[PDB]
Amino acid sequence: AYTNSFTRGVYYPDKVFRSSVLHSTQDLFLPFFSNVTWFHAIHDNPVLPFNDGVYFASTEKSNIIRGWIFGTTLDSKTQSLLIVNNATNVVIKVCEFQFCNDPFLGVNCTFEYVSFKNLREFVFKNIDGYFKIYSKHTPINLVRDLPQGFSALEPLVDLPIGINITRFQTLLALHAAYYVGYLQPRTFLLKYNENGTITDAVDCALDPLSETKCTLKSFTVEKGIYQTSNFRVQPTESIVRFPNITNLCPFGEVFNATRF
Amino acid sequence: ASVYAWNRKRISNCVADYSVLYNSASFSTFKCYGVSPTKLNDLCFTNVYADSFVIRGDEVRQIAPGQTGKIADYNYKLPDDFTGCVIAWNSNNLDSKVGGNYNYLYRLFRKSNLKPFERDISTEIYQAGSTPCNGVEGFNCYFPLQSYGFQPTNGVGYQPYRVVVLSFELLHAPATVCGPKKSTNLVKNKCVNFNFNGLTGTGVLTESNKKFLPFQQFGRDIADTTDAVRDPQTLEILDITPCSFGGV
Amino acid sequence: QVQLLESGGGLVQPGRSLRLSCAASGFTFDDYAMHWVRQAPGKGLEWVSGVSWNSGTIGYADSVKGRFTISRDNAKNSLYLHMRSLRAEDTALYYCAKAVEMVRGLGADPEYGMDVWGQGTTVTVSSASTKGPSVFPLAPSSKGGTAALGCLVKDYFPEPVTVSWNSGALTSGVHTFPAVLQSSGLYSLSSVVTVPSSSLGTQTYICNVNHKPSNTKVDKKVEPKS
Amino acid sequence: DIVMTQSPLSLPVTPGEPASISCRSSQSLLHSNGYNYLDWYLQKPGQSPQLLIYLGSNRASGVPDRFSGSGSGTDFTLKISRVEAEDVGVYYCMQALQTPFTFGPGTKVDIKRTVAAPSVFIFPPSDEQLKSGTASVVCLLNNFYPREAKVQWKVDNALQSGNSQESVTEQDSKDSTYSLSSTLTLSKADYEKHKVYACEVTHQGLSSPVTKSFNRGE
Ligand SMILES: *[C@@H]1O[C@H](CO)[C@@H](O)[C@H](O)[C@H]1NC(C)=O
Ligand SMILES: *[C@@H]1O[C@H](CO)[C@@H](O)[C@H](O)[C@H]1NC(C)=O
Repeated sequence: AYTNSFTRGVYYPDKVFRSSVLHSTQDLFLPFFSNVTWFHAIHDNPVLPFNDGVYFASTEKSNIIRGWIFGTTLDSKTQSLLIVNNATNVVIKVCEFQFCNDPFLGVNCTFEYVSFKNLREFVFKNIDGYFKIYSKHTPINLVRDLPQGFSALEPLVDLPIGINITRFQTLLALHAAYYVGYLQPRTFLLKYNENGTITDAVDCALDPLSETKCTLKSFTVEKGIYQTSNFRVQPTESIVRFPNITNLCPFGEVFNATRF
Repeated sequence: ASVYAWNRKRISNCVADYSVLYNSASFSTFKCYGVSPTKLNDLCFTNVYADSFVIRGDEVRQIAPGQTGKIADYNYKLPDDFTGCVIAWNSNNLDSKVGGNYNYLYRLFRKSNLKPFERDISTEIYQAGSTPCNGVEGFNCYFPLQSYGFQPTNGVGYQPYRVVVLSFELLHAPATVCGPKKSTNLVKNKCVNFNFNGLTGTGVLTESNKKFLPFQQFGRDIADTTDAVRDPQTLEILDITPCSFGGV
Repeated sequence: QVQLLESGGGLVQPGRSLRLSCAASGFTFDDYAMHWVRQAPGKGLEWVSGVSWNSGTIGYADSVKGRFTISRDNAKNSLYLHMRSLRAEDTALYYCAKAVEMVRGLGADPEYGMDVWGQGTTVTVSSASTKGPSVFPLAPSSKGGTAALGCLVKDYFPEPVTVSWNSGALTSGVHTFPAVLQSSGLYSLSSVVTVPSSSLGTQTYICNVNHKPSNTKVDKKVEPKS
Repeated sequence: DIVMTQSPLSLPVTPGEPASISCRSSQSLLHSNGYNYLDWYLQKPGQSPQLLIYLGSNRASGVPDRFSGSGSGTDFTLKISRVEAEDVGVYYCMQALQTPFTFGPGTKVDIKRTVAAPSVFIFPPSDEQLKSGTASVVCLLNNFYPREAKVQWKVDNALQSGNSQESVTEQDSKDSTYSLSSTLTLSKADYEKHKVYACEVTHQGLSSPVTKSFNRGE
């Protein structure tokens, strides 16, 4: 239920153009070479907590992976998100309708929109009430696991919903294997090419080489010694130590007196 | 709808023109109290709420921020700190049957004042004392609704007037309904003062050949200096250069 | 799924009020105009009231002007219909109905075209206490071959009473005439059965009238006397 | 206040001729904008009510296109050229102009069959009913088509009307016939001081009235 996540999860942080430059930006990202949770659904798609952001991956042939439910309690007492794609029809929904313990579909309301070969990678996050979904589709020829490679995720949709999320769930439909990962704040150096497309990236929190790559702001270092950062030891506990009290004040005379 | 059933509606996810309201001179009154009415379409709000009804001629002045009265005490409670607008126009042409338009009912007596922005339709024949007024009216039992007598012979104080009230809010969540704006014609090859989608600058802007990903707007440089811009109305790529300076 | 939940069942006497509630599921309340249509037995559908998509009351009926009242609840997707000072002449079955036309269908407001009807309730506008049913014989005609005999059910309140022949053993040929509110404020219906010579006298005739609301069961035996 | 009527009340139809019922109004239903505001409604017996036609000429969803309410002013006709077997039903026409909104009479189009004359019988109450103090003399008409059948009671040549209850059963599609009961339910006062009972029956199959009579003491 654990597998490698070599270089997935880089997305255009903003809609700004650049040309053939190495730009370093700090934001929420999926760290390189992490462990992502790998789920099957034969012989079950449990509910997992949300986070600062979530990364979803799917390698499918049969379109069966279709829906997402987002929310905090998933009991129709709070506002909840629903995204579904049934048949050439994509529905965005936010209304507080009932979600049971095992919801799926077999074949008040403040917003509404209506319209292995498939490797789809999605990144979901929300900041400043803005729900931002990034997506990327890819043709692949592999069944075993998530393969090596590199491709940025160009944004699809932003939605001014302003709805807190603490957990979510995928939605399969009867008449497979999907990957999930979590994000942390990191700092990546991204290489923009002639078209303004991100063709490569590194993350200087992994090893000395990448940290020096951020330090030089380059993308290829020559033979030598480079001063990189600092190193301070930290205090463990606290010490407060004063002379032991000797003089005392006779409140017992004022209070415990035989007569006032 | 009637006065007792004043409908309450909200508006979201649009752009509110307000242009028809400001040039509205055929309708008698368009009076915005909270903010200056003319300079409102140029600002934004999170939500706007419309309450519509047809009321008496005398009641026209009664529904105002902080202004109380009969309908303002029993049928529509408007809070003191209410920032909104009122639209009112005489509708005696339609809201008056030849024998009298009695589709409009109003309540005037309730034992407790209604909360602001709340609709209550408790039609119980009022129980003043301890006796049960279960369809028995008269003394200590008041018939709760009076029909509007709308006839041409009725005075200006008792004439039908269509009135709507608008409340504007901008809340912690990001707003949706902002006002429409105007785009001036484009200019090329001159040091002008340009503003694209909040981004501002001064320079000479010329046609370009840079290629943009279909989701990108800006274009910038090594030292955080905007270099290219995508035109928001029709889509092109324009380079910008600061107009010439030097030493004499 | 579009479900119409109609609430407010019970018994009401003339001279008092009444209140019915409409609840809708499977569609948005505000988009369509809601109407009330009633239909007494032995008579067609007839409009009684209505209210537009903008929750604007359309008026009151010619027969009951001044006492009926109608209202909507756009907040909770509900509807109220209140009957002020009812009379026994207003007794009928109330019906709640919804419009079809989509909002802004262009050159007047779309408010017409009722399509979907559930069912109402057991509204009986009467001021009477419970009375058990009396079963009466009706001997065959003194005409010699194939005859016809029956049972008359009378003086029963409230509806309905279940009237059966021979506990279902011999059921073909039963003609059950409707129950009508007589001028005396009382109900009566009749049922007839055609019998050949094989079952003229020798057969044992029980007609069963069961009134569940009063728990009154009469297994009445028929003896054709001269 | 605004009367709309349908005609005829009931006509029997078979596959081979259209089903056409006319509606007569009091208002001009062709509005002066190129649009009509008359709607048509269907009732299938034993199922929830339905529509027929939007605005006279607009075609409703879920219904066959053979429905056509056509005409002008106050004169309209609902014509269905092609009728399938389950189109037995009740019909209305409803105005969409002003209040009060008028529903036309609900016309019952049922299954046509052959006309069969009814059998007429008379039933005096027996002792089990006689001891109750009420006398219910029933005149029964069996297996008559069409729905129309007239029964009148005469007592000592003094014609009595309104003291007898006339009731008709449903169309029993097993033989598609009707039964009619004229139950003259009377107190002891009428039964004892009056003598003669004559039930007079007129039916479309009977070209002459049939008087079945007796005197008290049967
Ligand atoms: C921009 O796109 C073109 C595709 O035709 C490709 O040559 C390259 O990615 C970019 N152009 C250059 C000169 O690199
Ligand atoms: C925006 O509206 C103007 C006015 O018609 C139109 O000319 C222009 O094509 C529109 N721009 C886009 C991208 O649709």
